[PDB]
Amino acid sequence: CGRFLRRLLAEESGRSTPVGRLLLPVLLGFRLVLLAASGPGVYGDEQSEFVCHTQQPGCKAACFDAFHPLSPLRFWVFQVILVAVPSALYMGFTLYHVIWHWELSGGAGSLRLLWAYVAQLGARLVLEGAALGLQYHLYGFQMPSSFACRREPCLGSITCNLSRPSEKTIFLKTMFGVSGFCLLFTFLELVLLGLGRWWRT
Amino acid sequence: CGRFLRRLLAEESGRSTPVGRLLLPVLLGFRLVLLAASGPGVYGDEQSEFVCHTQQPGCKAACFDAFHPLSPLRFWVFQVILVAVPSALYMGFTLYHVIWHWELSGGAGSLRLLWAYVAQLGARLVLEGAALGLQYHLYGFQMPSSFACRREPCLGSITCNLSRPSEKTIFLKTMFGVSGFCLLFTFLELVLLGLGRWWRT
Amino acid sequence: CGRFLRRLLAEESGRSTPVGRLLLPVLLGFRLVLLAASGPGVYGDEQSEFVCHTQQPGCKAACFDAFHPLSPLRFWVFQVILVAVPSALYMGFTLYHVIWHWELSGGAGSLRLLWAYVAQLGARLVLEGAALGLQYHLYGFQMPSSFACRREPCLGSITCNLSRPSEKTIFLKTMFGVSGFCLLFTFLELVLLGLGRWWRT
Amino acid sequence: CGRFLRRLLAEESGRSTPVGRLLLPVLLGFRLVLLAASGPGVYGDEQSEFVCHTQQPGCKAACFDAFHPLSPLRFWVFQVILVAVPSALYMGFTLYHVIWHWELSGGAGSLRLLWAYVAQLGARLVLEGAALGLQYHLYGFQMPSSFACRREPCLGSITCNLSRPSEKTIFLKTMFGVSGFCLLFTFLELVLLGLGRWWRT
Amino acid sequence: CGRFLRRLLAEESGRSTPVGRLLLPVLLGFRLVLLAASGPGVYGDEQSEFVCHTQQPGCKAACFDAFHPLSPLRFWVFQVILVAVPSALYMGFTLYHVIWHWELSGGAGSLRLLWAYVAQLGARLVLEGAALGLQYHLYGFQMPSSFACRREPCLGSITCNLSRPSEKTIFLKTMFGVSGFCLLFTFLELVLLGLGRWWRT
Amino acid sequence: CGRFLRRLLAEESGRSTPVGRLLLPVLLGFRLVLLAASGPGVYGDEQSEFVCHTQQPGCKAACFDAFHPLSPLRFWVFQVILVAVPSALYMGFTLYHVIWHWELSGGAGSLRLLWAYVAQLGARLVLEGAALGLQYHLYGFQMPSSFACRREPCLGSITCNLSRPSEKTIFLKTMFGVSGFCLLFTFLELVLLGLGRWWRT
Ligand SMILES: CCCCCCCCCCC(CCCCCCCCCC)(CO[C@H]1O[C@@H](CO)[C@H](O[C@@H]2O[C@@H](CO)[C@H](O)[C@@H](O)[C@@H]2O)[C@@H](O)[C@@H]1O)CO[C@H]1O[C@@H](CO)[C@H](O[C@@H]2O[C@@H](CO)[C@H](O)[C@@H](O)[C@@H]2O)[C@@H](O)[C@H]1O
Ligand SMILES: CCCCCCCCCCC(CCCCCCCCCC)(CO[C@H]1O[C@@H](CO)[C@H](O[C@@H]2O[C@@H](CO)[C@H](O)[C@@H](O)[C@@H]2O)[C@@H](O)[C@@H]1O)CO[C@H]1O[C@@H](CO)[C@H](O[C@@H]2O[C@@H](CO)[C@H](O)[C@@H](O)[C@@H]2O)[C@@H](O)[C@H]1O
Ligand SMILES: CCCCCCCCCCC(CCCCCCCCCC)(CO[C@H]1O[C@@H](CO)[C@H](O[C@@H]2O[C@@H](CO)[C@H](O)[C@@H](O)[C@@H]2O)[C@@H](O)[C@@H]1O)CO[C@H]1O[C@@H](CO)[C@H](O[C@@H]2O[C@@H](CO)[C@H](O)[C@@H](O)[C@@H]2O)[C@@H](O)[C@H]1O
Ligand SMILES: CCCCCCCCCCC(CCCCCCCCCC)(CO[C@H]1O[C@@H](CO)[C@H](O[C@@H]2O[C@@H](CO)[C@H](O)[C@@H](O)[C@@H]2O)[C@@H](O)[C@@H]1O)CO[C@H]1O[C@@H](CO)[C@H](O[C@@H]2O[C@@H](CO)[C@H](O)[C@@H](O)[C@@H]2O)[C@@H](O)[C@H]1O
Ligand SMILES: CCCCCCCCCCC(CCCCCCCCCC)(CO[C@H]1O[C@@H](CO)[C@H](O[C@@H]2O[C@@H](CO)[C@H](O)[C@@H](O)[C@@H]2O)[C@@H](O)[C@@H]1O)CO[C@H]1O[C@@H](CO)[C@H](O[C@@H]2O[C@@H](CO)[C@H](O)[C@@H](O)[C@@H]2O)[C@@H](O)[C@H]1O
Ligand SMILES: CCCCCCCCCCC(CCCCCCCCCC)(CO[C@H]1O[C@@H](CO)[C@H](O[C@@H]2O[C@@H](CO)[C@H](O)[C@@H](O)[C@@H]2O)[C@@H](O)[C@@H]1O)CO[C@H]1O[C@@H](CO)[C@H](O[C@@H]2O[C@@H](CO)[C@H](O)[C@@H](O)[C@@H]2O)[C@@H](O)[C@H]1O
Repeated sequence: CGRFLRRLLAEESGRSTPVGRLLLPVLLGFRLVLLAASGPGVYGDEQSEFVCHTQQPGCKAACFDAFHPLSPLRFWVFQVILVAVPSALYMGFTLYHVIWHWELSGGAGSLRLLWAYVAQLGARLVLEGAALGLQYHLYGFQMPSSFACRREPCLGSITCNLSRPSEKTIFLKTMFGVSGFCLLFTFLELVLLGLGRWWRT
Repeated sequence: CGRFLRRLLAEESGRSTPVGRLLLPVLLGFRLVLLAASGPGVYGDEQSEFVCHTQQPGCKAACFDAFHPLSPLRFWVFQVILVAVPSALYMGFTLYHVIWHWELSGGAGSLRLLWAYVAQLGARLVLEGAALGLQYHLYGFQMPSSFACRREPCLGSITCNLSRPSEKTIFLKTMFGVSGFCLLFTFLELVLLGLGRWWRT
Repeated sequence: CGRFLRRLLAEESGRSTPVGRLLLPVLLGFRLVLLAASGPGVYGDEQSEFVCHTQQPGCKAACFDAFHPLSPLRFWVFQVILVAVPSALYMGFTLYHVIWHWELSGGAGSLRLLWAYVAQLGARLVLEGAALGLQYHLYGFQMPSSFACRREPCLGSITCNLSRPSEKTIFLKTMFGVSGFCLLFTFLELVLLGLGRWWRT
Repeated sequence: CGRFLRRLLAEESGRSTPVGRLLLPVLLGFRLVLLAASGPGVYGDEQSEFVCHTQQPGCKAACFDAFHPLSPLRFWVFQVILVAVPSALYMGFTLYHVIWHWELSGGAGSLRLLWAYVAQLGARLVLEGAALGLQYHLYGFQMPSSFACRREPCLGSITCNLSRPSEKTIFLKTMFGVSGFCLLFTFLELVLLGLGRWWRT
Repeated sequence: CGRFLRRLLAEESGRSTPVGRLLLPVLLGFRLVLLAASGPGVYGDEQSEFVCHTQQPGCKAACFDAFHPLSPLRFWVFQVILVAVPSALYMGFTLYHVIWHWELSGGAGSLRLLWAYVAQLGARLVLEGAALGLQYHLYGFQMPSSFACRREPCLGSITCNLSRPSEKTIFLKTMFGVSGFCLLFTFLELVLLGLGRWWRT
Repeated sequence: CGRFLRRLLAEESGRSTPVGRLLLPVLLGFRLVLLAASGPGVYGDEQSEFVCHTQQPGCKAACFDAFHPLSPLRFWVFQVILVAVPSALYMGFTLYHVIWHWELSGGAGSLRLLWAYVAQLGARLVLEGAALGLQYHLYGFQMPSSFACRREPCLGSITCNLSRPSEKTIFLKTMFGVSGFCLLFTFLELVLLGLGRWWRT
């Protein structure tokens, strides 16, 4: 499997720039290691870190579900696997293309791989942009220290306190930045292919 | 093992379309990673998240068993391994077929693999459809916030409250959708082989 | 290791039918994945799910040991490793047979492997049948919701309640069925070899 | 690494019988899988399963240390790694012997490996026999349900109760039996080499 | 993949000294194993090891967030992955360079790899120096045993006590030293390449 | 990678005796497996196994930090990775030496590897001896059952009790012995190379 892999890497990346050949794979692996290693330590115990000052039955569960209908740990897991779906389809389409041309040749084919590369960058551009909008819409840029809750079966208005709001705010902003750079260099690799000339006409 | 694997991939998928060659393997791996990474965080602590307002001995255990006789985590594990049984039989039948034709040839054989491919898609079509029916029948499309229980040895009617009903509802619908697309593209790969012509006559 | 493995697979299974070549390995792997993935979630916390209504010292430990002298998780682990012992001896006997005939040949030998295949199916037939009898004898087909205990140092008769009896009953029956099919297809692979002709005379 | 491994297996086991070539490696792997999979579930929580009926400070810790100065989980881990030390020295001595005879030959050497095989079986025979004696001496064949303790700083004599004495007794006897068969087949493989003729004269 | 890897190692390190070829990879792996094996045992339970003498609601969470807005475990994880980003870009740039010169040759190229090696050492020099400054700025060289907190909603001034301040002080200084040696030998490998001659003119 | 590894093993160990070729690698792996498998079970819960008879705030944390400023689990992890640093530098220096002599030769070089082997044994001799001195200095040969503590903010003198002092004493002595044999056979492998002749003159 020495000559095989030396012919797949030169075919999968014979029409890309260094931005899409080196810098994007390293940026996407950075986001994956950071989430797996450090994520559960910050956001793993949100439920026990949510203290409400009351004794009615069912008032804490009603207020925590209004504050966080979805945890950030679940959102970020769905984001990394969605963005990997276009990349996995292009790697498989390239694998089977190399096999059906070793037998005979151990134009119409070389132009077939270029249209597939432009298609997965356009999809990743749409999925990354939509994820950032939901992230700002659901959570924002800061996690508060208190929360007021007027919800049934709570009688009146109660006060609820959170733990570690400074460490959660720092991890939230760090993710927004890594995803922003992934979006920027994906849009840049299209321009260098000639999106500008296609844009005008 | 370079020339061997280059002859098994071209034989196992020399009579399939891109729907069954690229899109289905990526859809089935998506469902497996999502379950392993995110599943236990949502549904792992159902039993401690089920609070009933009483003190009789044995009334909580009676009401939780009426509400959830089977957890969704157990249902989804059985679903992914069943659907993988037809795929594992077809990969082994193809392996031994390549070995018994290398010795001599390093019709009746090529037509033997086509009838085996149609057979595992028909089985997966029946198993996916039956699983969705049980899923809607057992759980539905929403997890409630309260539950009324009139069961022995509880005296009267008691009220029991749940935690995180919004995050559980979102994960339930997300699975129903991924399985629906797996069912759709399995039915589609039969049509493109000629199920329509076989259907009429 | 390409030509080597292509000569071991054709020798280990040159005298077996598809029942013993494809269907049995897939059935035994199914039982192993199901136990590892789902087993601990059902039967992992039996001891804390066993509530007795008393305060004497040592009455709970006396009644739980009378009810479950052995957990199902321990029984099923011993069952899968025992059944794998005859399979591991036959794979090693075949490995060393291929090596001592590559040097010279790169009758008395081909007939040596056939008597070893019949011997491990007979052993697995005896071990699977004995395990099912103990399983029905120890546990049965249903896990109850209550249990009466008259044992020292308990004064009188006490009542003890269990949790999740419906999910434990479903997992118990599912295992009995998978093992039953493993027993059936092991007995069937002997008939197709000629057990009937050997039986009569 | 195809021809290399086909020459090491034929050299490491060209002067052994099937008892030492197939049956002993399978017996030693059986004991290792059983310990790792099932061991912690039985003996992992001994300390919390040891209830003494008192309130003095330090009386429970004094009585548990008199009852179990060493857990069975620690004893069995030391036993499996000690017995593996002679096996690892013989595999390395054989590896370097094959390399220093490929260059030239790609009597005094063949007789060098026979004296090393007899030496590791004699060591394993002494280590297995000593371990069984300590096992019977420390623990016995049964784990009791009660324990009387007259030790300082306990005032008088107190009673302490154990949990799950029936499951611990079954696992203890199962290990004694597997180790007994390992001892038997190690002594048998020496006889078949000619220990009887060496014994007399 | 024998001749391939024998040509990549000689190309990636044909213009480096033993300081950058042996000593730096071993120093960076030392810091990674130490963090993974020993880190969580020291700093994993800071929150439960922070006891404040009060009963007001929300005073403990306010004082722990002022004392530790970021844990050392999170800081050190970000430090090791950042420093690995320049190393991963240089390994990929070297891989694709070897492939595009095997076809033709199975000056302008040899000089292309030298400017890339100087660039990743300069980046690692800036990232290591900035991390040490933040480490001294956030934590210092010692973890105290007490902490005074005048913060809302605490009434007055309260006293809070810490656990294991001696083991945390020892692990903190040990990390500062390993990172200091990584900084020293990175600056030294530039001098031996000729930074002094470039510095003056 | 068959001929490559057959030339590295014969070069890395063409000037060593069986003591440094077989017996030392097996002794160092023994110490690593024993620590990983059995270590956390003995010394993992020291903090909860340290009971002091008082109610003042902060007196338990002050006395446990005086008794154990560093756990044995942390000491032994640092000891095994330090001793592995000289071994990792010598394996890398040998790898690059084999590559720069395959091209030409597929005296000054053979004598270069001998001075590197003597250098890593001298370093390991100094690191093993210093570790044993700290081990006896910090912990000793026995773990007590009680401990008297006169430290602020404790009023007077209090008594604190430990759990499992017999199992901790046995594991401590077992490690001291394995490290002693590693020190002995490292000093012995220098003598057999000719340290005696170098010592006198
Ligand atoms: C590109 C631009 C985007 C444009 C907007 C797009 C809008 C998208 C909708 C956003 C969405 C999450 C869904 C997306 C997650 C997908 C991720 C999938 C990953 C899976 C791996 C968040 O909910 C919205 O609702 C707002 C409140 O109304 C929230 O505002 C905050 O509110 C303040 C409270 O005071 C806060 O104090 C403040 O912080 C904000 O003001 C926001 O979170 C958001 O706007 C919708 O959630 C909805 O889900 C359902 C259950 O499915 C919820 O439960 C249902 O109703 C419950 C009774 O209510 C029952 O109990 C439950 O039984 C029932 O089921 C709903 O209730 C609702 O929550
Ligand atoms: C190369 C030379 C460096 C030159 C200096 C550079 C300055 C860098 C800033 C350092 C920085 C950490 C950020 C860096 C971490 C990046 C790592 C990323 C890794 C991610 C994987 C530490 O905070 C600074 O602030 C000082 C206090 O003011 C602290 O001093 C100590 O204080 C004494 C208390 O009495 C101690 O007793 C004593 O020990 C020290 O005196 C120091 O920690 C430091 O100086 C800034 O933190 C800031 O973050 C934000 C939330 O983002 C915090 O929360 C916000 O405000 C809260 C109300 O306040 C709200 O509640 C919260 O809702 C809101 O959000 C802020 O509050 C603030 O903390
Ligand atoms: C393709 C179309 C499908 C067509 C329908 C097919 C029908 C399939 C039957 C569905 C099935 C699960 C079995 C399938 C799981 C297989 C998965 C295997 C994976 C393994 C890896 C769910 O049970 C049915 O029963 C209904 C209630 O009667 C439930 O309705 C809900 O009820 C409302 C309550 O008020 C809820 O409020 C509301 O939410 C619903 O109204 C539904 O869950 C369902 O209809 C049958 O369960 C049965 O199992 C047995 C124990 O085996 C149970 O325990 C036995 O009886 C106990 C005393 O009772 C004893 O204590 C126990 O000792 C004894 O043993 C039974 O009791 C029964 O539960
Ligand atoms: C092919 C056809 C099979 C033909 C039958 C073959 C008979 C096989 C014997 C079955 C066997 C398990 C052993 C097999 C497990 C091997 C698996 C190895 C895997 C290891 C990886 C189950 O015990 C039998 O005994 C019966 C009770 O007498 C049980 O009936 C139930 O009882 C009702 C109670 O009221 C239930 O309510 C109801 O549910 C049933 O009526 C059944 O479980 C069974 O019949 C024997 O167990 C025995 O083990 C010993 C300790 O070794 C036990 O402890 C000893 O005595 C204690 C004082 O007693 C002391 O405290 C203890 O200190 C001492 O040591 C014994 O006590 C005894 O239990
Ligand atoms: C080759 C021959 C060796 C020759 C001797 C060499 C001497 C080496 C010094 C040994 C050393 C460990 C350091 C080595 C570990 C490196 C391992 C690195 C691995 C990392 C992966 C043990 O401390 C010494 O001190 C003695 C006490 O003074 C101890 O004796 C025992 O005491 C009896 C009590 O009554 C016992 O009852 C009895 O059992 C013994 O009598 C012994 O442990 C030892 O002698 C020094 O520890 C020092 O560390 C610092 C924090 O860094 C400690 O904290 C500082 O002060 C605190 C207020 O005090 C503050 O609270 C804290 O905030 C502050 O920071 C110090 O306090 C001090 O402890
Ligand atoms: C081939 C034939 C064998 C021939 C016999 C050879 C004899 C071998 C000695 C056996 C040995 C274990 C050591 C072997 C483990 C090596 C495994 C290594 C694996 C490591 C990976 C078990 O101890 C012996 O002592 C007996 C009691 O005296 C025990 O009997 C039982 O007692 C009844 C009580 O009433 C029971 O009710 C009943 O069940 C039995 O009657 C038996 O366990 C045994 O005979 C010796 O243990 C000794 O260790 C030391 C600490 O090192 C212990 O602690 C020391 O003293 C404490 C004050 O005492 C202090 O508190 C402590 O601070 C101090 O340190 C000692 O106390 C002592 O225990």
